[PDB]
Amino acid sequence: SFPVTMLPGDGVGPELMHAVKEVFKAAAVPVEFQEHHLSEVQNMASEEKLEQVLSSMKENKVAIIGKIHTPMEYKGELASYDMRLRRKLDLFANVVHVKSLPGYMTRHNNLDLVIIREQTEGEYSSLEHESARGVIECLKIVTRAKSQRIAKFAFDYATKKGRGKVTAVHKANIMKLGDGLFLQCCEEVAELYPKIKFETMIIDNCCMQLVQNPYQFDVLVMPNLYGNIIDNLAAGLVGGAGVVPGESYSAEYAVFETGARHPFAQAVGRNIANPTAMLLSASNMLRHLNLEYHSSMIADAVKKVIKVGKVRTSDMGGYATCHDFTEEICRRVKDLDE
Amino acid sequence: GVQTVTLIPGDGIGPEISAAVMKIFDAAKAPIQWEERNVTAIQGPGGKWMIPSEAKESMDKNKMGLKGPLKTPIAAGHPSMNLLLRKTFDLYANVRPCVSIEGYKTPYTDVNIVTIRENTEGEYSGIEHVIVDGVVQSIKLITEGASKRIAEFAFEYARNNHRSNVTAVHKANIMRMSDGLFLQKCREVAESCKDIKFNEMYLDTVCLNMVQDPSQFDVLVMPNLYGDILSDLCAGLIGGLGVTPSGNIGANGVAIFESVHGTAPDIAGKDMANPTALLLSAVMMLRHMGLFDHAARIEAACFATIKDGKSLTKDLGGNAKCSDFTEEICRRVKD
Ligand SMILES: NC(=O)C1=CN([C@@H]2O[C@H](COP(=O)(O)OP(=O)(O)OC[C@H]3O[C@@H](n4cnc5c(N)ncnc54)[C@H](O)[C@@H]3O)[C@@H](O)[C@H]2O)C=CC1
Repeated sequence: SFPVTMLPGDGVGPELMHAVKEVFKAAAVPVEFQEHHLSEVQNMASEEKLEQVLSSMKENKVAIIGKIHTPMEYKGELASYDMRLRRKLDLFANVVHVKSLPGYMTRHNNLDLVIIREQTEGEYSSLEHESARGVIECLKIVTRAKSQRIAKFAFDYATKKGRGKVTAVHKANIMKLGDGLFLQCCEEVAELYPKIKFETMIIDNCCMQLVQNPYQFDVLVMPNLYGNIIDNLAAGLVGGAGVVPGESYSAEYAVFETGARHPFAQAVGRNIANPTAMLLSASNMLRHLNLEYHSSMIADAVKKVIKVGKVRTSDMGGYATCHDFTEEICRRVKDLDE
Repeated sequence: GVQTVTLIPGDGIGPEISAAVMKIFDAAKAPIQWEERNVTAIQGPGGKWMIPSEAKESMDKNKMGLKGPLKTPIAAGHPSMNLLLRKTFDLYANVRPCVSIEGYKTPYTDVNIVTIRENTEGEYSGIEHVIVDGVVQSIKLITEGASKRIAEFAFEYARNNHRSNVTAVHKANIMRMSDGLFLQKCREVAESCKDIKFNEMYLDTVCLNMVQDPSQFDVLVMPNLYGDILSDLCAGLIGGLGVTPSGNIGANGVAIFESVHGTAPDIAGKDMANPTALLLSAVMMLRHMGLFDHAARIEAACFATIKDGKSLTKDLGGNAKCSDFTEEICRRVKD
């Protein structure tokens, strides 16, 4: 009934993707997938391949994607096929869910925290032109129209997911004009939903507080200055790029991915990779499709196969393969019907 | 002899702690005199904001400084007092040591980490301007030169302070030119000395690999393109902002020592600050000044105080006044 654009990408990514579709098979989830097999390391890539992606996004309007692997030995990142895709969907608003999982102990347990960052400019507008013999210059852009966007999204997400506080992590102190503007917008939109606490934090301090006690926060909205760092810093509290889901929204789309996507996010081999991130992001995708029943089941299954402690991948402290950890989940998915 | 050194009280909990750290030196009778030189934002003739001439001639007379944190307005006034201060002295290196306090336990143990971050380029110094309505452009520039200058400092620090590894934190994935250069300058000096072992991690990986396990990191070197979000992160492993020191080492032995902990408005004038920051800051001064045994006396005093537990201040887990703290540490030193 329900088509979902699926982009495996490269890395261990295509393996996780499999796991999501195999677990969907176990649960009988009325989602059917169009895979777009797009990548630059394997040279299945052109913008005619991107167009086919967006011809897919027009219809289904909802897609789960991996990470496409930019070849940094020739290109950069703002010309990656991944940035070039992100663009075509006018994706903004990265949503990262930092939520510890009961039964995976860390130094930051029982944590519930969602990181909204602007995904269209800031570091991703880096213009770099050489000016001298060896003087590099770096030009970055901030816009009221892309910020009034990120905070309305943020607040509209706070209200929509039950959450009561919203912090705006900002560098007004030195970036008096770029992040002054961002604060001004945030402060502007902040009166409009008066059922929601709002507060501002200098970013410098916040990364200290984010690891001295993350429990003080709830919704964090920030401009894309400094990059995707804070997504990755928080995502360590909860046990890593193996478990922290992520989603990227549009005016009209929703791309569901992983929260922490650094280079060498999962530099594992055959098997031996965790699929908790993809799976917890699949169910979140499922919730978006209003298949809440099937979202409950997948989600509540793999939040418990990892509480019971019998199977565990490399990164969570355990020995099992990925095939083994995904096959453990099928068993407990197939049980949950009756 | 009896050396002298500039002192900027600072704003907010500047006086509280600068008084406190003055008095531990007093109590310990260290051969230091304090030349107090309030440096406030002062307009410039051409509009280029200068320094209070009091502090500008005073520092050249001592080539040394301990400083409280200065106040920068949220969106309404001076670019920053600290940035101008670091730049008009060419303190091209902001060393942030970051070690545990044996007696004060966190969720992290045995963390000895040092951030060597460059201090005069990148987002520190640049135009940010209004290009059209609702659109702002910012023009942060990095150089070939100071890149090399901090990446030499990196291996020199790791050479004096007997360090295993030096790792270059960079974001050459998303900023090819800017930070691709810096690596090249790191790479060049790292070949000069296989003495020190070297690598390159991307910034997002490190912040993740960090909250997971700060046992993999020795010295870190960074362009000032991502400010110091790492250095404040690492200041979450130790204890608090109240306990981390910081150093604006420069060339020719000039240096201003301050702490990461900032203006602290919440507890301004409330007498619940932490003097441990500005203190261990000044314990870098002495150890930078060659006064090694006033150093280990005062330093090891402040530790043994913290370990005893009966006077540790409000942000450390005890209702204890910044004053009563500073005299348990004072009394502790004297015998
Ligand atoms: N070294 C410098 O020049 C710095 C200057 N600043 C400026 O000063 C103001 C400070 O802003 P914030 O970042 O919010 O303040 P801050 O970074 O000094 O943080 C103080 C807050 O953090 C805690 N804290 C920090 N240091 C503490 C200490 N020594 N003892 C007890 N608690 C401590 C308290 O909870 C307090 O509310 C800003 O305008 C900022 O630009 C901020 C950081 C460094």
